[PDB]
Amino acid sequence: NNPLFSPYKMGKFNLSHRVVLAPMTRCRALNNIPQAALGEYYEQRATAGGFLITEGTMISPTSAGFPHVPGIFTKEQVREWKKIVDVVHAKGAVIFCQLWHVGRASHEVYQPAGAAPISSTEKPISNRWRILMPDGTHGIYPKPRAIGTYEISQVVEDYRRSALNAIEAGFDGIEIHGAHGFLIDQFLKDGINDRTDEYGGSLANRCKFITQVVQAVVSAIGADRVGVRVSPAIDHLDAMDSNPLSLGLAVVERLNKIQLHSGSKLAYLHVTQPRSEEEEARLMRTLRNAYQGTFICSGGYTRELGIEAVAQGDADLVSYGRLFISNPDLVMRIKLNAPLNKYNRKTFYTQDPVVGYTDYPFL
Ligand SMILES: Cc1cc2nc3c(=O)[nH]c(=O)nc-3n(C[C@H](O)[C@H](O)[C@H](O)COP(=O)(O)O)c2cc1C
Ligand SMILES: COCCOC(=O)/C(=N\O)C(C)=O
Repeated sequence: NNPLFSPYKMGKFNLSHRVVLAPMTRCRALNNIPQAALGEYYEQRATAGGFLITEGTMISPTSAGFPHVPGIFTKEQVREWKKIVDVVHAKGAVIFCQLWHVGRASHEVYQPAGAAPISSTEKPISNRWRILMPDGTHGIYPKPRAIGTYEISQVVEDYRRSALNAIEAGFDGIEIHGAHGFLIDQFLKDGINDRTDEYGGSLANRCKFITQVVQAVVSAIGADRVGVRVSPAIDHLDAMDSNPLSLGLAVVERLNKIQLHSGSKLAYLHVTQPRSEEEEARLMRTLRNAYQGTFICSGGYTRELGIEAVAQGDADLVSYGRLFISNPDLVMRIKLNAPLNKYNRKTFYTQDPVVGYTDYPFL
């Protein structure tokens, strides 16, 4: 028996298998409005009782750092998302909307009035990283504006309102993007967070922002409709921590406490790992062992590694990114151990509604 096809109860959601669509920015949501193409794309990948997580979705006009990423902060965005959610639900899938603020990982071209991006810090991402521009070239990350605690509470309210909007659009839940060097990770990581106020310094202070974001969306829509994604050991966009395991465990501690205080469990904790392998595996297993709830692992998984993760108790669910780009029927291919299609990096972030998006073939 393939352990990826044993059913799993993710809170109130009965999943038929453990293969999850990882959240992936694809830049087809032209001018930040969800498009019919997104409906075709997610419908292609939906399975009865399968769990899907959307591309990162803007919570406010200042939250974007990629072209043509969808928002969920306007009524028009909610209206267009509803159409996509309806077609996904008609295939029997569960779908969560990932709420995403990029913080300092942006550019004047993505900001209203060309304003500076916001962050925990005034320090820019270093020169070894470059941002994809709307014309397909790569540009320099600018200096961000470090926000005060009043503005922090406004961003928290943006997460809260976007979570309510996601439920209005029919989403089963939301995922907080707290990974990969974006805004929340810019508070978590001591390689970024140089604050001297109550949001910087100690582990507890660096965890304050993610705790307040999660608390706000839990209060708005319920813990069982909230998943949280973090990546303590991934240093994307200069997001290094001096002790990734300690940071990860501090986050897990706060999530366990939110659950006790709310009297209910989160939908899940979702952790991406970098790709020795043994040290990374032990870090992941330690986070899983410490967290009181459902654990989704992600990052470089294959059919074999996903089977092993569930069989060994290292994870409850396994999310796949790049192979799901090029294999719309990845779930069926994993079930049959069928050959997988190659994915084309060149069309990860282009705008065509078909080419490199919905034209990868089925079996
Ligand atoms: C094109 C692309 C877009 C991605 N966009 C997001 C995103 O919007 N939010 C997020 O949390 N992770 C994003 N990721 C990371 C994936 O969710 C996932 O963790 C990674 O692809 C898993 O590794 P795998 O591709 O080997 O399966 C993206 C990855 C790719 C390749
Ligand atoms: C492909 O990069 C691996 C980690 O994923 C990211 O950093 C990400 N979003 O989290 C985007 C939009 O790419």
